[PDB]
Amino acid sequence: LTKEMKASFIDYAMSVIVARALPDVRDGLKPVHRRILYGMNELGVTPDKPHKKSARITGDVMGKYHPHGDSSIYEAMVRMAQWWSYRYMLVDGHGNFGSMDGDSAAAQRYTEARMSKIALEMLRDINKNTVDFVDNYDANEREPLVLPARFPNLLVNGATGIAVGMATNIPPHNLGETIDAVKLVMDNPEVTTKDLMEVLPGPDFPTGALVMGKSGIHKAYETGKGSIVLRSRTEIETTKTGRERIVVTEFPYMVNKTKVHEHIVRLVQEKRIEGITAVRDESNREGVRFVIEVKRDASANVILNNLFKMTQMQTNFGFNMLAIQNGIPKILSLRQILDAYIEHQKEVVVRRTRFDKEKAEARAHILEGLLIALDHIDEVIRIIRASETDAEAQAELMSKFKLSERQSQAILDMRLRRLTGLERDKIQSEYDDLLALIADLADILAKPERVSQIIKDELDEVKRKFSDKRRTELMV
Amino acid sequence: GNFGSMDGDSAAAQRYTEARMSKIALEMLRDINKNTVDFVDNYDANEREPLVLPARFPNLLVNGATGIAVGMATNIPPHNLGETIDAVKLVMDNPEVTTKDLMEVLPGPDFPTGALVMGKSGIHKAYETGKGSIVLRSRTEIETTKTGRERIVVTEFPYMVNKTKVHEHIVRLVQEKRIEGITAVRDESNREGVRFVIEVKRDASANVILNNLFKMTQMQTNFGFNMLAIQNGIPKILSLRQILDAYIEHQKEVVV
Amino acid sequence: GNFGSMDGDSAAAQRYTEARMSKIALEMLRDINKNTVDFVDNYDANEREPLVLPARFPNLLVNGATGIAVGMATNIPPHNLGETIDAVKLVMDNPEVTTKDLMEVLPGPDFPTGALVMGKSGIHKAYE
DNA sequence: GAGAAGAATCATAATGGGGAAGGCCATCCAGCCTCGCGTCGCGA
DNA sequence: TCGCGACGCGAGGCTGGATGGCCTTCCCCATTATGATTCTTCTC
Repeated sequence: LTKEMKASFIDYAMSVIVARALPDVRDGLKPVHRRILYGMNELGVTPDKPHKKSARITGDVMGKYHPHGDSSIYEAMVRMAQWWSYRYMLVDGHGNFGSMDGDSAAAQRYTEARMSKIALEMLRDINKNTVDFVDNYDANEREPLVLPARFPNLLVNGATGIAVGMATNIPPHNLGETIDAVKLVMDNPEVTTKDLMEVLPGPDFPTGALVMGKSGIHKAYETGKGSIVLRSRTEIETTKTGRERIVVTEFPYMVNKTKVHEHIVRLVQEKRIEGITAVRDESNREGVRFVIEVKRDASANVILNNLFKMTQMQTNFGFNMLAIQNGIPKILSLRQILDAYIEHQKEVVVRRTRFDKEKAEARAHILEGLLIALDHIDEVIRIIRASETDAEAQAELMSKFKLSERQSQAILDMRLRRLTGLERDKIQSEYDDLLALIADLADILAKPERVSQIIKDELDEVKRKFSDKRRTELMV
Repeated sequence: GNFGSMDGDSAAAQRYTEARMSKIALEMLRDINKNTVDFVDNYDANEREPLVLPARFPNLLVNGATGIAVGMATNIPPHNLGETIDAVKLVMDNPEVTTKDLMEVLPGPDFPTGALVMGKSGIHKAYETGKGSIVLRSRTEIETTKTGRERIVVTEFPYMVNKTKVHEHIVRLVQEKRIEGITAVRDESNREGVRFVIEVKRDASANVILNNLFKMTQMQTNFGFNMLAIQNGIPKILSLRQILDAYIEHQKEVVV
Repeated sequence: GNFGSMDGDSAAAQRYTEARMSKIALEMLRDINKNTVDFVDNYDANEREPLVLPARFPNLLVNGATGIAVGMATNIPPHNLGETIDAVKLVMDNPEVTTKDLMEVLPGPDFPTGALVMGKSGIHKAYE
């Protein structure tokens, strides 16, 4: 009764939290977005072909699952097109998406998008039985609960959760810095937090800010709790008539210019400094030109500290930094993200190795049958002439030599083009090649460090392909 | 008009009662000139009514009977007609044949839906003495999808079965929590051909579930016989020979 | 379309779902320009949804409610509207009236079929 | 004268049959995915 | 040279939604019988 009500409470709370709160540690990818990328990979249409303008994709998404609104699925599409909010990059698109401005793109299917470049190598190896699957409620198609990865996007894109019990802030980071962190933890299981300070000088943004504190960053990467400073960029230049002109490019994150400017107008117009009727905040299609000019007989820095007291040019940005794994939430630190991603990639690589051994040893068994057929042929021909049935021919071949049923029938699959001797040598050559590759994979399976070397290989692949610098200029 | 197909809705539109007959009464009876049957008189005892229905045909042997709750119970289970004609004509040209050699001519007792029959000991008992229940199963198959999921697909059922009452009993078995694996209980497009599908998740041993169907559910049929005859008022009981014997001597008197 | 009148046949023709509304929402709510109610945002937290339904009208007091099996049970039995308007306006112009003198204004709890009501002790208990 | 009761005549209502309007069901059309087959590639 | 296997492309088939045709139910109209009221009839 009340225990069953508690069971309903527990199970339904798990349903809501695993539905729309923080995703798994293993991916950092929410299942809405997971199914977006899975169905867009299963569109099959390459990003090389010009990216499409349709709600047919989202119609197949809603055929895959019924939410409490596919407008929310389109919101997920658009929020993954928010490069100014969520970093590089998940949408190859063309249509209206705006900026961090207060933009409303009601043109839903009229936007264009398809697969993105990072998604291509990000979600390979589906054909290698790497990830498990579950059936939908529609009992017709399957879906994976997690994904294979080529980086911890956990660190690449942060989290802005909701307070089902409590929300979660997770800051973004840099590509190559994360690669160096992976290499560091790979080479040493004995790293420190100063090591993390080295390979990660600090969390960054697609826009940029200033984070002056140090021990808040320290408690952030250790305890998982703490708040930081997000500060706008400040440039003090000289007006030709003597005004301390303020140029602003960076901002605190999730801070529109519009309502901040309106409250600045209000604070001017509530019996305060009114001679600052100089707000040249435009031309922001080349960058950000947020320029004011402080009036005469007034210093810029006092108005700067007053707008920092307005909590919009300098903001205490907190961090909750929680996660979901094994059905439980967790307070975060590193060597957890790190070791989790490491052992996940270990799973992926080793299971890929097992599947490749499956294909290779199956084809090796085939070429065994091929070479044993191509040893002695004409006696088999003449005994086939003493038969009239492929079942009789199968029994004859079982009397002749040791084969499989598949092997016997594949040897039956031989026209007269198969009756040469050069192709015997070719099958023998690829047979020895395949045996060498099988022995290579077996020796790799008897090698722990070789897995890490393959991880280094894929890291160097994506590092030659792409890199990124710290656009977020942070002084401490 | 309006009847209801086979699912518990006997449509009784007495206003819409518009019909004809079939062409088999032309084989049944033609006694216009035929001095056959006595008559009984009704309205101040004037107008005829025949005693019996003579024929040239043991069709209504093969039809089946429903006379149960009056005193004791009896019925007539049905066969089909062709091998009936065969075995009858063999008795005609050969008046000294045996039973089981005509069981070589006679298949099992038939049903219009098309029933799976197993066992012949009850056949041995009931062709002789007309008593006993036999086991009957529905044409039921396991079918694989494009995904590898399995499906229990039935085609028909044995005699006196509702789709819908058994469907409610399936929904019971769901909420009774005494059977597992079952996911979809669906039924569509049934008027081009009867198609009811149960669909079950993987890792469930679906053939064991079919065994559980034909153990506990009403899909299994224990169909019993009772052919306790009446020959000129007094109650009797007949073998399959004696029925056709009385038929023979009736045809004798008919044609004479 | 197809509904079933009052005898246990809830006709659910989802294909035939063709309708309009009534003219009473024009009395219910007109908050276009009317700064009344906070909003909550849904699809990646964007689009509005109002918290409550303001009105000028206690009509839905007089409608009746069905909220039972969630925690504990409750309902709202219905009245009619005219003497409701009467007793309300009497409380409006007279903020210090008594209960039973408005029971003089208020008849029994009403029903759409038309019910024979006997007794008033339960009326005395349930209006309180 | 006067008063009451009975038979006959007129009007009203109900039953059945036929006509018309709208609703539900099946069929077809197009789009997308899967299978098979052909061209290419590898080895002696 | 020669043979087999694998990937990509085209064609076919199936599903859902919309549209049209025909069937059934209710209402109305006329005919016939019953009830009531009026005129005539009876007795001191």
